[PDB]
Amino acid sequence: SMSVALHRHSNALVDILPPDSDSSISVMGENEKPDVTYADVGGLDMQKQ
Amino acid sequence: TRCKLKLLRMERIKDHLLLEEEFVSNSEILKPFEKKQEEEKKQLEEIRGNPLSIGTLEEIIDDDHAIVTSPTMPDYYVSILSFVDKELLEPGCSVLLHHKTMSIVGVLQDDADPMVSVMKMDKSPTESYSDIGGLESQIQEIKESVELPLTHPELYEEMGIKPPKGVILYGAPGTGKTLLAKAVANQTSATFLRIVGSELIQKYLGDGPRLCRQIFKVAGENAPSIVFIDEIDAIGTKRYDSNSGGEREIQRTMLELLNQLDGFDDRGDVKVIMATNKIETLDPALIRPGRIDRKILFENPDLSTKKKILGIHTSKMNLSEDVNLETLVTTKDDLSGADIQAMCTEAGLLALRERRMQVTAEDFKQAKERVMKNKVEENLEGLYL
Amino acid sequence: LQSIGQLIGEVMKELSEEKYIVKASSGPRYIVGVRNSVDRSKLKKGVR
Amino acid sequence: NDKVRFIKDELRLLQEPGSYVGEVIKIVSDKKVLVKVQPEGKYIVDVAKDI
Amino acid sequence: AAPYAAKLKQTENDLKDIEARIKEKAGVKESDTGLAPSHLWDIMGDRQRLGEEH
Ligand SMILES: Nc1ncnc2c1ncn2[C@@H]1O[C@H](COP(=O)(O)OP(=O)(O)OP(=O)(O)O)[C@@H](O)[C@H]1O
Ligand SMILES: [Mg+2]
Repeated sequence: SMSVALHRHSNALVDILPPDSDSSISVMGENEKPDVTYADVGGLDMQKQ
Repeated sequence: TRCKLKLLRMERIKDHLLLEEEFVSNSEILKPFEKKQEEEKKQLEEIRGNPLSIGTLEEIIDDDHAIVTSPTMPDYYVSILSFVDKELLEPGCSVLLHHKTMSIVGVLQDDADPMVSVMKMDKSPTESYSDIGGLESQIQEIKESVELPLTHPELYEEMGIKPPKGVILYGAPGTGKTLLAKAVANQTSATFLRIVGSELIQKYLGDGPRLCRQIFKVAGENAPSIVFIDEIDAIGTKRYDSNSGGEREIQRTMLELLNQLDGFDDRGDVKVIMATNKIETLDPALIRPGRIDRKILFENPDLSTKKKILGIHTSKMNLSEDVNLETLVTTKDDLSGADIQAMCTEAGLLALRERRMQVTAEDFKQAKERVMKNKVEENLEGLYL
Repeated sequence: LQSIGQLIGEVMKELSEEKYIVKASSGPRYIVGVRNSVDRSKLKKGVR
Repeated sequence: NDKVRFIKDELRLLQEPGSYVGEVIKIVSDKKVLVKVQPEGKYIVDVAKDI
Repeated sequence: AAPYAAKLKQTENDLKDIEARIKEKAGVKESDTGLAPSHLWDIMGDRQRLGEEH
């Protein structure tokens, strides 16, 4: 069980779609992080290891 | 060996003959007629298109029309015409409409619906005339109210009193209130309605009050009847949801139930049975006495009553020579009738555990201690001691 | 009269820069194309 | 040749109208059956030629 | 186990026969809706159904 495409007039399956769209978003902001200076590599590395 | 053969002598020949008889007759029905009835049928099929959209008849206007409300969103002024009569219909009955231009083309339903199907049952009752012992007295109170008007109405007329309508079974779980109603129903040979009160309610709105009507409507067509609306607690005072999606549904559905029970007339010919956990899961007034007679409070088997339940079970299992009947009772303290059946299932599993084909002494003793341990309190004798 | 009425949606979620899934206000979800009369540099998720 | 006829065949049936699915509630003696379509009303509708 | 064993299968076949008997029975019911005073209603019935009036 997954998402699928039906055509509008035929109302029959002609194509398939990922199940990754038609749900909620994978990343609410941008996929790459905003901070590229970092304050996680600079700031508490020890804890981060 | 000899008598189970006698059951086979009666059932095999009569039953096997009955299947075969139906099967030839389906051909044989056809052959007597070859015109008239055939002709009329032929033109019914020309008239009635394929498919037919279902309708529900709201009301008949006397002039060769009517108004239906259909699962098609707008209502229709339909006409009554072609192989149907004005008096072959009654309001609130389900009708068949013509796809192209809606018209009542006849009825082949007459209150045929899925909620009707769940409600009517062709099943065999589990108990017949109190197969399992205990609660001797409580059944001689259901019977006075429910079975007794159906069997002899005359006796109430000499008495000059109106005859009772309905019973309410309530109180304890595991006491087989839902099974006594099944017993009483088999004894009379009445029409039984296993509908459950909880099967009218769904998230989706506005469906429910139809369902409440249909129960009283069908029950009266096949009267005499016994109606059991089992588990009318859920539709009680309580609410569906505290947000949304059900603020209305319970409120309409319950109210609508009380109304068509009273509105019949005060009958002693269609009985109702309300099975409920308590009156604390329902509204504080129902509908509310003089009208709903009688109320039956189930409480736990006493030493006499629980003996009776037990003797039934123990005899259907291997041995009883090992540990006296009395010694089982003595060891047990007072509990519902489920706890008595539970000790016997566990006993049987213990004979399997050993890999015996006898329920030995050891099996009885363990099975008794197990149930008591669930289901426990000790501060009755701790306050005291 | 010749303009002809239109339907509104909102972009439910990007699927490609070619194809986009819209959630119709009329009802069902659809996958619709884009024309050259709309900018796909300004179609983005959750734009009406 | 078989490969072209089959693709045309896939295409053909998409141009033909859709199909549905219900469950029979009861049987009628007019040579019909009563079907209840799952999101939709009841219908009494003629039966297939093979049953 | 011959006294109960053999007689168990015999019990079972009868029940299954009874289930089958009920599906033979319900596929044919009582004919039809045709009634002689509403066969005369059919004369008017063809005209209105095909017409644009209901
Ligand atoms: N008088 C009686 N009639 C029927 N069974 C009885 C009787 N007295 C006791 N029993 C015993 O009680 C057992 C439990 O019955 P059951 O569990 O169906 O209860 P209930 O009160 O109808 O419950 P629920 O609240 O779960 O709907 C029966 O299997 C039987 O062993
Ligand atoms: Mg019960």
